[PDB]
Amino acid sequence: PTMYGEILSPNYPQAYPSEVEKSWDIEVPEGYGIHLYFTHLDIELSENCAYDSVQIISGDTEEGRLCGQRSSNNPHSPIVEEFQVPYNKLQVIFKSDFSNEERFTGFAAYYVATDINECTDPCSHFCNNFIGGYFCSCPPEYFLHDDMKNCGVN
Amino acid sequence: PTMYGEILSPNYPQAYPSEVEKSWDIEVPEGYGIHLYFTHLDIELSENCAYDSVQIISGDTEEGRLCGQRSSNNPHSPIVEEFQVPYNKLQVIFKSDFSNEERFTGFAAYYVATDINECTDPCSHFCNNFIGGYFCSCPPEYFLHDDMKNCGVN
Amino acid sequence: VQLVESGGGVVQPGRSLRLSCAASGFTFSAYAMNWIRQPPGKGLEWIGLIYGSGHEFYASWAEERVTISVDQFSLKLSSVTAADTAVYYCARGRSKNYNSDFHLWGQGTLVTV
Amino acid sequence: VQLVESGGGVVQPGRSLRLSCAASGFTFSAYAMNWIRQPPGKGLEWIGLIYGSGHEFYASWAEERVTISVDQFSLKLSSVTAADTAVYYCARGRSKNYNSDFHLWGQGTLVTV
Amino acid sequence: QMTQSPSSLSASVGDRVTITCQAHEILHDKKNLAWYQQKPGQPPKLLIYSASILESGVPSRFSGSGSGTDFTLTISSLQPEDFATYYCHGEFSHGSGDLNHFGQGTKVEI
Amino acid sequence: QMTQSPSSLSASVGDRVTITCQAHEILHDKKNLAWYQQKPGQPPKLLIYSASILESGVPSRFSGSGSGTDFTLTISSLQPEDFATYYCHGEFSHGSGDLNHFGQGTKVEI
Ligand SMILES: [Ca+2]
Ligand SMILES: [Ca+2]
Ligand SMILES: [Ca+2]
Ligand SMILES: [Ca+2]
Repeated sequence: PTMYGEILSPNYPQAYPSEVEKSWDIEVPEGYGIHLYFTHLDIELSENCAYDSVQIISGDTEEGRLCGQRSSNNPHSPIVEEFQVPYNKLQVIFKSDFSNEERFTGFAAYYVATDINECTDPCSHFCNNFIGGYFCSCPPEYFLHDDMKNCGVN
Repeated sequence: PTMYGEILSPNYPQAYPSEVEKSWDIEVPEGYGIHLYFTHLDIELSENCAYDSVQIISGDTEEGRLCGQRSSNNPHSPIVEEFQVPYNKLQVIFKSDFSNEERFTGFAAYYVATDINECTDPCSHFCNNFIGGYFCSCPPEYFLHDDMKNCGVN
Repeated sequence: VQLVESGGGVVQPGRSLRLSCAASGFTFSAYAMNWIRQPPGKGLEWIGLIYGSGHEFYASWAEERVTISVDQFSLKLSSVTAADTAVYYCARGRSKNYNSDFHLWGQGTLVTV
Repeated sequence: VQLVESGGGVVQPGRSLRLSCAASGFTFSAYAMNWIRQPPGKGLEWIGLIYGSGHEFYASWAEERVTISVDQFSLKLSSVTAADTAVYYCARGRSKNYNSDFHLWGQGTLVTV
Repeated sequence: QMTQSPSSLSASVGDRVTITCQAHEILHDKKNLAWYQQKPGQPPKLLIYSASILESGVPSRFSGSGSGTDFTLTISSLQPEDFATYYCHGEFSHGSGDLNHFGQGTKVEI
Repeated sequence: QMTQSPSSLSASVGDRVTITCQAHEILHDKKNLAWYQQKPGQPPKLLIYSASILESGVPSRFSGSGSGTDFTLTISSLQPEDFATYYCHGEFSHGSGDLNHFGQGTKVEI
């Protein structure tokens, strides 16, 4: 597990090679989600991103598929695209086909581990969230049971 | 250093003993602040909390001093009082004087480690916050120097 | 700490009323924040509050046609009758999840209908 | 996804203009959000945007007179002149930090002065 | 929800004034009653809170007395700066009607 | 910022329509130009974005093209449902005027 990281296309920041298939596995600790944001996108554009693409894949699901050349028009933020998953595992797959004649320079993305708010998103009386988990608390009369979930009088 | 914890009055949830001086030291890891919130407050009331009190002190500076009987009128939140410090160390001192005749039941408080947003509160181009720290990034063709703070053209 | 209100004036009946208040010295998210009003010659009348965690609570006479929002601290009153002519005040409670008193008041914007 | 606007009516000159828009099926914090207006018989005129991160940008003719807020998506226009009567639209951009097009429009509230 | 008596009171300078407030329900924390003084053209000024605690800067002639539902504001010696209108304010626990309520008021004149 | 030509155009059903837009600056990402179609009493409908990409559901007769400053919308076969007003919309990089700007419009009639 890891709290943060970076994913760059092959040969970044220069042009990526052709006929290339690369994969990255993102893992953060339990109790954490993943926020993955792209700060650079320069990829050959095609319909449905069927030639060159970046696939963001969750468990047996496709979170996203990116191609083309985009950048932020916000002066206060360099983020082009972003994904926020409530899981501790993610996959990034970069695919490049036969020809890169136009010399596209690929992508640059970063991910960080976010905290799951288990109380907003589990306790009989009071849920207190903390970074990486939660605990349950009770009014001054009740006591916590052995399951650490339910409270009752003595 | 912990990510969360609880502080209860002596003999809680019953009446606290008289002539009592107790201290607690809260420590969280570096890169974190402290959010300490009281969910129960039942202490002998006095002018300037001169007889029975709870003192919250960070680095020999008194963050707070509480006494009296209070509870929240918010149905959703049970928090009576709360303190949010950007340091990773805190101290809580409970003082009880000669006679607790009215049988006050003391206090119950909880603390959690909060994340410091080093970018909002350190980089030449881009600051990326993560839980427990930050890193610096820069646009393409800008490489980070050895200080991990400044980027330049190769 | 200080509170200043704005939005007072003359409003035709039936039309909505919007009032705003700005603080200087504290954040609105740490204290319970209140709207109160006073008709000319009449006593103080509590309109509503939003707690520090953020929770709008209203008086019985104002539950349906009042919305109080935070950002600033603004109050929005629906279809306005001649009974809505009043000096409107903003007030701050002692803590986050209770009031117990109003020590910091605004200055009061007179609204005529 | 859907956007619905409200607040359209008759407003006396010099008075205040406030319009609101509610989303349906998406959050306002993930897309750049835009106010546009169209005078009767005239073309489309971009008023302003707020990006997903929360930064508000305005057209040159409205940088001093317009405030655009997100909560909801509200537009606030002062010193309303007989040139401010128009059908006001809310629109959504393709991404968070750029528009590139408006694919999801509202319905348009007619405002008369 | 809470009734304040009397509606008005006339007294000379140097006498004692008693203003009573009766709440129908028990107050939040049993003592969340505040006393305010208001002058024409001015916002109200907090004199007393928690039914007995003077706020900083308030002269010592003002005093508060508290019970479960019956509270009293006492002025032990009237002064030229004590002629104004006075308000009790109660905070009530959730489910007991409104959260906050003001009394009718009591105008004091010489 | 945006100059759309012509102001109006009259053609029969089955002919080709050309509408030009000139930006006088470089668009954001060099290609952020959208084409919309509006009918009376209705909001505008996005036809084309990124200066060439047809939106889902748009007939294939509509086509887009253009370089950094000059852009073109082409209707290869007019239809009874193609008579409306057409707008180009440009996004511009921060620091070069407004972020977004619409063209004047072009009404098409039989
Ligand atoms: Ca390729
Ligand atoms: Ca958690
Ligand atoms: Ca004691
Ligand atoms: Ca950090």
